[PDB]
Amino acid sequence: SDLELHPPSYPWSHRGLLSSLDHTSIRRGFQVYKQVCSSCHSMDYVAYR
Amino acid sequence: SHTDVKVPDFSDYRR
Amino acid sequence: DPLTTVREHCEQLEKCVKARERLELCDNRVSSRSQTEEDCTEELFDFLHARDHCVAHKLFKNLK
Amino acid sequence: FFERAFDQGADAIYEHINEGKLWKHIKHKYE
Amino acid sequence: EFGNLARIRHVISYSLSPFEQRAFPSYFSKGIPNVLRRTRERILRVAPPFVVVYLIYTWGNQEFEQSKRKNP
Amino acid sequence: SEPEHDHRKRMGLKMLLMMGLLLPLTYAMKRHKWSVLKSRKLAYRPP
Amino acid sequence: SKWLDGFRKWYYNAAGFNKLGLMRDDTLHETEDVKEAIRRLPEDLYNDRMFRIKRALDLTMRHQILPKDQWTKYEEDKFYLEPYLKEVIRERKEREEWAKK
Amino acid sequence: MTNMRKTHPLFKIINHSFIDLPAPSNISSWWNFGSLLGVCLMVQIITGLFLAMHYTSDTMTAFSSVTHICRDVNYGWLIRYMHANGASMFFICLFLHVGRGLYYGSYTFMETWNIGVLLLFAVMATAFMGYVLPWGQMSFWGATVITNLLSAIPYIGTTLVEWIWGGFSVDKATLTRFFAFHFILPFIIAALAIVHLLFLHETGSNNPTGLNSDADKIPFHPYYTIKDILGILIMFLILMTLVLFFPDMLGDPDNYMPANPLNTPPHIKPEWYFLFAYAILRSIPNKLGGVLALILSILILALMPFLHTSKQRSLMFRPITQILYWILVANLLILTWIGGQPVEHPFIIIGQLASISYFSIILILMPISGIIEDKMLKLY
Ligand SMILES: CCCCCCCCCCCCCCCCCC(=O)OC[C@H](COP(=O)(O)OCCN)OC(=O)CCCCCCCCCCCCCCCCC
Ligand code: HEM
Ligand code: HEM
Repeated sequence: SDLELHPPSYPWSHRGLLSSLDHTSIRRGFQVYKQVCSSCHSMDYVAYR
Repeated sequence: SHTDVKVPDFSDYRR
Repeated sequence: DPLTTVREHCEQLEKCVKARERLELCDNRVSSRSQTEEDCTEELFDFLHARDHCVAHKLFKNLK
Repeated sequence: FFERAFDQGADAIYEHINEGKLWKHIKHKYE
Repeated sequence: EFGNLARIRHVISYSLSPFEQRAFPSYFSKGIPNVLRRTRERILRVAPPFVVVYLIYTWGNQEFEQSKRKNP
Repeated sequence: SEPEHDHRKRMGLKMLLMMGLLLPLTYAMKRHKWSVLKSRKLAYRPP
Repeated sequence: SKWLDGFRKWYYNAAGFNKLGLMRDDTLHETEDVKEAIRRLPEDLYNDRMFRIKRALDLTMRHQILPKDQWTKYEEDKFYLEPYLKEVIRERKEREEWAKK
Repeated sequence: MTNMRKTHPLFKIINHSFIDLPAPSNISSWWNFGSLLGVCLMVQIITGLFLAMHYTSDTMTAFSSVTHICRDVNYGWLIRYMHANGASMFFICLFLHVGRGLYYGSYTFMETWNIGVLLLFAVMATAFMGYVLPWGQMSFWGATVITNLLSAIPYIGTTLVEWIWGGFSVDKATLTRFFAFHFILPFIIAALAIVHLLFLHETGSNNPTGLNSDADKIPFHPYYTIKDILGILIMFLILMTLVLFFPDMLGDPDNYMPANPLNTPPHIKPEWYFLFAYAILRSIPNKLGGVLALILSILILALMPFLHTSKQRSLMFRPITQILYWILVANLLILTWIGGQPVEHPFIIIGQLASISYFSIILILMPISGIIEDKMLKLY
């Protein structure tokens, strides 16, 4: 129905005001997307450069 | 009389 | 899998236990086949909200 | 004699806050 | 148009240079009572509409979260 | 979705240091300019 | 009555122009009738009025008020602009009545 | 020997308008928002120049152009987010400017207030059409709903629907007319702003006390010059704090999808500064009634100078009207919150009560409050 669940706030490594992203986590998530999620979803605005 | 006047004490503002 | 470790190591918090027994008592009283459109929905969101609040409290310590 | 020290200090506190997270910190095992 | 703005008679103004006076002369110890005086003189006319509409907002969100609750 | 994120926060840190250096100077200049008006005293002696 | 007078004095104190030393007739919005009400004032009332406005602007500039001994109490807030303004209003009304017919 | 500053044919304009212009001494910080509004407009046009001179906005691939701006153009994300959050900060400063004029009795300037109302109409139009331009999902739905609102009036609704739209959904040239006068109309805003300055220079400024300030006036330089520089630096701090830390706080995620007419949006709203206005369209159950309700709200804002029944200009000595004013300000805050929330129970009746309270406060309650205030002051 109209009832929904609000997700909580996980303590991310980039949640802080000056906190930067962990780039090795981005690389690992990229090979997750390439090896799993690329069969159905797209990244139409993202290039390899 | 113009001699009846004097400047106020600016001690709380002066260095 | 570390989030499962978080799940059974903070499942014993009193509010999510209470919502859990609300869920099992609802599962008892919906199986009577009252031919209605009534489900065990809102207390299921309440239990998942409590357990996910606990997870987001202390998930990311054991992760890489 | 301040602008290069300004940018250097801002960058230095940026990788001090974010040590081990940026790409320059991990140009050893990924090259 | 300085010179033909108004007509003021018998007034004396005294002023100092900015270089023979302090920029922050007793800043906190004379600024905190004046800020508290202004807040005490204006909060009784500013705050209560904001308190009432905060109550209205909380009541509206409480009804929205109390909208169905698996009605018996 | 946000590839500019690290450089965005780097410019934010640069902004915070720039403003922390600049705004005390502008506030001190404003107080120094207005200290003539804030020290002004008025007297009225009718004849 | 007495309670209406008490709430009137309380409203006068809570209006806040007595904290700046202003009188009641100083706070009138300078329309055309008020402008030729000021123009018909004698010199001493006009000079006191200009000093009161300048002192009010000086106190408002520093966000300060007068001490409580120097505040304008209720008994000395006389109505000096009231006859001039009322006769200006009366002559404007009769000029409008003449121009209507 | 002659003075260069008072005899030059170009510099007497700039010092008579900027340097030796007499201003009231007791001006607070609120008037500084007006100056902020001016420079906010300027940086908008600057970002707008950077949104056209490098970029190729399309009638079909506008969203693809926008993400290529954000990703494949150097500092394109920065100028795009300064444009969006500068529109938000422009409406913040405009609301505070209008509230300053509404509170301190500054509406007694007739033509200045009237061309201000014209400027407000112009900035409403530019902000809405700029929101239409990037062609998001809910941007498309908002444009479709509000063009269905404005298509009802004969020969000026329908003819301009076929003039601004080649087709109702999509054809070979759709958004170029929106882009065309979203491009040109801020320069009309700047022209009306210099007319605003010219009329104010004719009539002089106003003090917060509402009295004749001619007893104590000071040169604009160097007091209000450094006050405006301090205000501009504080405003730029907050502006790129919103740009450069929290870019999607005043924004919304629902327009970060490509436009699809087959897919309905779950929750539809305009931007936040439109939201209370949208609530008025949810108040009266008539489309033409809602359009005339928007026009009537800004028209009673223009009509407020005719409702001044008090002989005191400013509201520093008017406590009843001050209480009514803050009730009104909180009522607009409630109206923004209501316009955010969707159309259900009891947000319909909060919308009805908020709209009738807004109209009752502006129309009838404030002049009766001024009459009561004047009666209690032994005035009449
Ligand atoms: C008493 C002291 C308390 C604090 C203790 C410590 C002492 C601090 C120093 C105090 C010094 C004395 C007071 C100085 C302030 C000035 C006087 C003042 O404000 O008085 C209170 C005021 C009285 O009213 P006043 O305007 O003075 O005139 C009376 C004429 N009948 O009355 C008010 O201002 C009350 C106004 C209430 C308004 C409530 C509005 C509620 C409804 C808003 C709805 C808005 C949204 C609507 C939505 C509709 C849809 C749901
Ligand atoms: C004449 C100068 C201007 C030009 C050339 C211009 C041009 C543009 C362009 C091309 C866009 C689409 C790019 C984007 O969405 O980021 C845009 C968006 C926008 N513009 Fe303007 N604009 C100008 C002035 C203004 C002004 C003065 C306002 C404020 C009233 C404004 C408000 C907006 C808004 C709200 C958006 C939507 C931003 C978003 O996607 O969230 N623009 N403008
Ligand atoms: C379009 C954006 C606007 C800009 C850029 C703008 C700009 C300015 C500027 C620079 C001033 C002089 C600074 C000051 O003393 O306040 C000013 C004053 C003024 N503006 Fe605006 N304005 C805008 C919108 C409006 C609107 C919509 C109104 C009407 C509600 C308005 C009414 C006034 C009034 C009454 C004053 C005189 C202040 C006083 O002496 O009391 N302005 N404006």
